[PDB]
Amino acid sequence: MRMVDIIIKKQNGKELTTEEIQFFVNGYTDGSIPDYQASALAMAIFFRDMSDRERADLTMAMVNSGETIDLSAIEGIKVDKHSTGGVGDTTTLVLAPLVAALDVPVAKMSGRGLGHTGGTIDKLEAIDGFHVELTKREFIKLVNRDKVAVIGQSGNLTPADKKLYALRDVTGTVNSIPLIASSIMSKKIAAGADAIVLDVKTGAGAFMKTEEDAAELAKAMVRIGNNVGRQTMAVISDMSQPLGFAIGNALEVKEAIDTLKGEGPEDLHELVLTLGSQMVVLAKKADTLDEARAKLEEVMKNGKALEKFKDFLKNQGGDSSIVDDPSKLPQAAYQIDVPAKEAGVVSEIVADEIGVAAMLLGAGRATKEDEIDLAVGIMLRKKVGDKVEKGEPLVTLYANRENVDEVIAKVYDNIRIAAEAKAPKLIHTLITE
Amino acid sequence: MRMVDIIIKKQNGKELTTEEIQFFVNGYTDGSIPDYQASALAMAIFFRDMSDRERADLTMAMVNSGETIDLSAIEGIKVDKHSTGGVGDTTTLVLAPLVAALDVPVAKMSGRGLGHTGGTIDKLEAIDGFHVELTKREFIKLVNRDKVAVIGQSGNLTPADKKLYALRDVTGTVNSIPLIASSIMSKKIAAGADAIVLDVKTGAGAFMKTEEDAAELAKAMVRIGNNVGRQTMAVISDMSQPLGFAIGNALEVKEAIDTLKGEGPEDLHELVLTLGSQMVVLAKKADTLDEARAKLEEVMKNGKALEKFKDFLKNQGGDSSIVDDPSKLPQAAYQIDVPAKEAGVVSEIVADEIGVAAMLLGAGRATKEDEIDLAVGIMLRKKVGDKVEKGEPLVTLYANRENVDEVIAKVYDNIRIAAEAKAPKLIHTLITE
Ligand code: NA
Repeated sequence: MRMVDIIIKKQNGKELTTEEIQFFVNGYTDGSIPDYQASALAMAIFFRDMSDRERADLTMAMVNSGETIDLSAIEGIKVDKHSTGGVGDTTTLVLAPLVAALDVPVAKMSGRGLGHTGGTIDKLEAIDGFHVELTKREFIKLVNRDKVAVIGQSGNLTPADKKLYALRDVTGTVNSIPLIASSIMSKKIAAGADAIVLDVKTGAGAFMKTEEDAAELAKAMVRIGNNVGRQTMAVISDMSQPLGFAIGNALEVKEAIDTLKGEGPEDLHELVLTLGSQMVVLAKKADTLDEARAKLEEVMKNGKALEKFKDFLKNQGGDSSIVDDPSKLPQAAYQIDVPAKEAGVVSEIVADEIGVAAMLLGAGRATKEDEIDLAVGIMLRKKVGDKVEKGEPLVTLYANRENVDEVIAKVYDNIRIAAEAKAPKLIHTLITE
Repeated sequence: MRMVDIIIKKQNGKELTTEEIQFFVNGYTDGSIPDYQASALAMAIFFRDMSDRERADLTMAMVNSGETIDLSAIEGIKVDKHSTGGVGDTTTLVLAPLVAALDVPVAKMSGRGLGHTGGTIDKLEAIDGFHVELTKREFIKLVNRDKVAVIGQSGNLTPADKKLYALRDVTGTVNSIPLIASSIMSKKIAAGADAIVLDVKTGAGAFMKTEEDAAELAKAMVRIGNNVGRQTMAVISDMSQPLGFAIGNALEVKEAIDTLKGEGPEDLHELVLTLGSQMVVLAKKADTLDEARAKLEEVMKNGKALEKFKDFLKNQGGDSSIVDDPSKLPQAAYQIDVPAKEAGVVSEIVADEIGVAAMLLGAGRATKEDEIDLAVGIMLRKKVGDKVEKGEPLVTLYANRENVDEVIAKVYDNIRIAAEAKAPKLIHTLITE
């Protein structure tokens, strides 16, 4: 009735009103408005775009479509990192302890979910005894005291976004700057964050396939965050190749422990710092990025970041001695190398497919009620740019299974070697203002 | 997925192939493809548009989506006319006998439908005893014998177009040159016509409301016709004001009778000849529009037009004495003049709203559950660009009801008077080749 007019407005490129947008969102949420109108409207948006102002109102409408987490009791400026997927991305594990060591409040809400590897709870619960068996008041007290904690995600956060994305996927309206940017910021504002850091991924193995688009989507999200009082910043990092060497769960925790001691991979280290700096700044604990970086690099060297991880673990029941002795983490039975069939420099490592290969070991959930094996995964022995002689291992598979032929195969199909090869820029672009 | 890829292809301005299009049409018709995909696709069509090849494939996809009538048993080239909706339009009542009298096979398929006045069949009810339904044999016999017959559109001709229209209407994708050009041509090609004449309206009333867009839609529909070998021509006629004086059913039959004697209103007469000329040329009963026109004007003055009308009425049970004696047509109870409040020239007769006013007397159907009163209607006393004194009748309301104050008010509010005015050119342009 009124939807059809809003669609036609949108066709002509007319900037919708706050109430018009809220009518669609709530009408679509409660089942008043059917999906053929929603999809029609989604495509209309795809072509004629939305203003910075329509974005901010759409974003906020989706927040209010379901529950809103109030973290007013938690003290300080709580900054929340969002990443746009990334194979082997260990930043979340490192960042929460690292940033809390500088008295920045980290109120993590995380899950398990489906993917190449497990969620942050899955990965953390490889630390013997660790749990999220705790209330909201327990959660609030721990963040106020030790500046870090993690609970499970709530059920009903932005059910508008859930249904919209699902429609967008099956109508090809996913790739839209206003819809993506709103969809993301909505989940993070509903989750109760004050400020937000974004890790928008780019490269051959990324959702925003080009840096042109990456920087635009990121810029769109900053301006949304600023237009609703949520100071936002953004990194454009590369994901043509997996981040670090560890692709797994126990493997990635081991790698997080290394980076917490200043002993991480070149790439994971750098990204952790860049992202960490943005957070530390967003909670008024430094003036500029370099000072934050210095402070963060100090707490790596201090072992204070590392002790903040142990505190955090023992606060939630995890055996903190496992941080000191990583070999206590669940071990894989078999340890199988994948040797180069060729000499040269490693030119290409198809991130997602290496991710898939690790999933095939048991490391992630292909379906709703699959079970993760925390021990299994892939440790990269070479990165894009390293030399390699025929027979030298590119990769070591970690399995509780003798037969890994399908996995070895997927590794070879997705690691190319050439005469020369230059590793892409990891950190492309930061967006502050 | 398939459909998603088809949608995305179109998003990027790629030409759909023939198989993709059939898959969609067959899929959406049978129920495989859901409504939200269909709506997202049409919205993609709307923006990126299609090519002549795609339009042709879409058209024919829609033709084959249901049953097809095969008039091959009727000898000669069976040309058919389609008008894009016009208030007071009686050209079909005139053309069918007028062109059949020149030995052009009119195998007309018409419907009742909703709107301002009733359809062609509704109008033909006014001659008592006339009926629409007789057999496909009785249809084929009568056209070979007398070159003229009218039956109902029945079953599912273009079931894809039935469903997709409703979708386009309720999703705001009705105004797309590809979609309507196909929608029109499909239903016509499906009805068994060899050649097609299109009366594409323009002006205040009618869906297309500019001479540029009207020609664009026509040139598209002609091209599709020539592409599929169904030789097609078009008339761009004006419809900012109603056609002739008579707006109704019994009233429009009377007006069509006058026109058949060459005693019609100027505009109706001119539109008839232009449309007729085209039909005669497409039927190979003249080499020249000039020649064709002349034959049609001879047959009007002869009586041969009017005798063919009588023949046609007798063939389908109609009391053909009503032609010779108009007062036999169902008369109206009341006959109210609407006096002008102002001296001047009549500048504006808002065609669609006058059609509504006539509807409010009982001459059309707002909803499917209404019944037409055939007696009622509106006789215009002035056309745009006529001098009118204060107190002179602009309009006469033929009613079967005493209180008609809303109808009077609507007439006043949709007929403006000014110092000077000229009506548009009736015949704007023609698409011959
Ligand atoms: Na890693």
